[PDB]
Amino acid sequence: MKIAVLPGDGIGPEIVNEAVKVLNALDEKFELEHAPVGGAGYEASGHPLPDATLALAKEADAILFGAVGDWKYDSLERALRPEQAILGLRKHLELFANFRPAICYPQLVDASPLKPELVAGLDILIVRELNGDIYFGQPRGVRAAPDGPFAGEREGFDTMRYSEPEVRRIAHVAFQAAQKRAKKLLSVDKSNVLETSQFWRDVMIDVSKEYADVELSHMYVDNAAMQLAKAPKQFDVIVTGNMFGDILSDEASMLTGSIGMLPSASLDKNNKGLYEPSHGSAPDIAGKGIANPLATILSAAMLLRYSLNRAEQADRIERAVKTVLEQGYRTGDIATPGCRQVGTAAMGDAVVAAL
Amino acid sequence: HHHMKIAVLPGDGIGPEIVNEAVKVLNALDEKFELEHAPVGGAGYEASGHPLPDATLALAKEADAILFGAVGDWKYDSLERALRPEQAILGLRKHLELFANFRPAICYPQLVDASPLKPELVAGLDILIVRELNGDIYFGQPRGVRAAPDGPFAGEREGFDTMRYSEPEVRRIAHVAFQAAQKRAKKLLSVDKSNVLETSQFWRDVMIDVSKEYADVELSHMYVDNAAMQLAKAPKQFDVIVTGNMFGDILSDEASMLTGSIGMLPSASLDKNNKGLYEPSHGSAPDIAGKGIANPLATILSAAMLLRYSLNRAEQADRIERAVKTVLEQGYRTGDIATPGCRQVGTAAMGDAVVAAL
Ligand SMILES: [Mg+2]
Ligand SMILES: [Mg+2]
Repeated sequence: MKIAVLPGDGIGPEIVNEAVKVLNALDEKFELEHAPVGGAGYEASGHPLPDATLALAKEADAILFGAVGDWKYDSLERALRPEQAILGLRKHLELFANFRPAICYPQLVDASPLKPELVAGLDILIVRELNGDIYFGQPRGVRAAPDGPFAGEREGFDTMRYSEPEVRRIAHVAFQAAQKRAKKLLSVDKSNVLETSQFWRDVMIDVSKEYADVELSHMYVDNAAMQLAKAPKQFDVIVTGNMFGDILSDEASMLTGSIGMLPSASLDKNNKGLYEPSHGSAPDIAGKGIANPLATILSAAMLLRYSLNRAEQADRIERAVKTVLEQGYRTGDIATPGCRQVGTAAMGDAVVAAL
Repeated sequence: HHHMKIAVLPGDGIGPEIVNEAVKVLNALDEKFELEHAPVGGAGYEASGHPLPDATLALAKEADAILFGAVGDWKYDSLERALRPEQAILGLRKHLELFANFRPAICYPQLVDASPLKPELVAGLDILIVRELNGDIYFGQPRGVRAAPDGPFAGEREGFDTMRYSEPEVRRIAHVAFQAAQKRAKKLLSVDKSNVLETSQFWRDVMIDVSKEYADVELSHMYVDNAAMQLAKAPKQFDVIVTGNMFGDILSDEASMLTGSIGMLPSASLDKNNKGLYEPSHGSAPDIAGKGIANPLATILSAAMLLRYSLNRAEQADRIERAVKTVLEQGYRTGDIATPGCRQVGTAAMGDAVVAAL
């Protein structure tokens, strides 16, 4: 079982080093191999996704990814910027199914901007389509406007599009997730205005015929933004497109109060996945030894459960995280009154000790 | 001896009920205004066979600003689509070139428990979202369903829409938002997805070009995902936010929910000269139409926006806004915002309380 470890930039190495520490403390023998990605990829060989790094990711059974991006690299030309690595891995490896848990941990309820009764016990799952939508749709660019009242003027444009098989495959994923949970699926679109969205909804309804045991509901993205804020525990699984899922997953993450706890998984048709913290880069603390590693460690638990058929090992990691939280360990971002405040490495050590 | 002229378009159902109270508050002020009424919506249909009678449009064009109630009712829902009351909203925006949708997010401390947020995050909120209303993916061509013309799924059934914004479209919404920021705390946040969308990078570049005419306003940028997070975390961090049609729809709705009383919220649609149509954000309520219980506060607050943003009359706007704050302090509530121990009143008695607090 081969894992490609792609730590990235800034806090990425710091946090991934702790996930690797946790993986190495398990009974099982993994083949871990590291490769540069993001700014580190540019520094090593002039591209955020070096050919050799992509090749390693393709060969592996799963990918454990840190975070990319730093101030140092913001000046590079757009195509060589660190963030292009994430997009390239998703595209080249056909990782179309993104899973974003939003969980509020009992020790950390007060961190939420919501009144505590709205978030205590929150555990919902957003499924985000990751390979299509307006984020990739052609054509796109800047042009002279070809028509309308502003014909001839400079105009920026992108094309939103979704084909039948693209909606079908992410629908099935989302229904399968709902079957294993509370058997409730909400599909989010903007079908009262967008043709792409009505098409999405039609396909979702067609797929729903195959899952008579799952209650399908639909909601417009504007109303979903409202309803996540009002009462996020009304939902269980939510499925939506690339763009709307980017916005809603991030909203849901913030409503938990602690984005440093939340992992992300991006999977292909065979459940090979890239597993990463959901939170992204943190240039203000990068390299200072204080970033929360728990999202990244929990992403390694997801990796074991969903790609490497090691659910018992995933269970052990998740139990160890619960235990360290109950023992009072907190990194700076989740510090609570009277806690044992620790940096990244000492947090990792606490998790290992609780395995 | 020159008076400003306000076109008053009450509409249907609750529309006349709430607008009567905004007119009452305007008339209680010291300065005289020329308030001229005209029918719109179903009332326009009853008078002239169209939801936007020619004479109503002419009055709106002639006037310095427009105060609009709400249109729509069950009795008009059987009309053919083009004559339905709600068409008037679209007609006015199109004909008057009202492209900037002003959507305040305000939270009164007396009503803070209706917010899902911890009260310290939201009590006394007063931020402004300026949403481009006329363009974006919501209207862009081409769009529809087709066989995919290219790509890895070529030949498959595919739905599609086109996001597009031209230079004049972004430039005009930038000017309006920058000018709003000057009438507030001189901070403007532009929201886009410029890391991914070509439309958004273009938007950002035009916003920056415009910003060079407003050196006194601090411009910053934020991605729409991040803004969705930050509105939930700490909405008080903002002053004015400007964004496109679609992102503004989502973010303004999110913000409206975070205030907890979507029913108190005023709205406006402005042109390039800051002439605006001012209306409560809520629209029709056929269930309570004519029953004298609708909350007029959003409409009264819309009349305050009218004075501030269209008529260069910020001190009068402040006086109205202070009066609303006062009646809430005094314990007045309409049925929609009733709190334990309150003085519960209908529309007219709420209007009377605001007049008394001026
Ligand atoms: Mg995001
Ligand atoms: Mg909306």
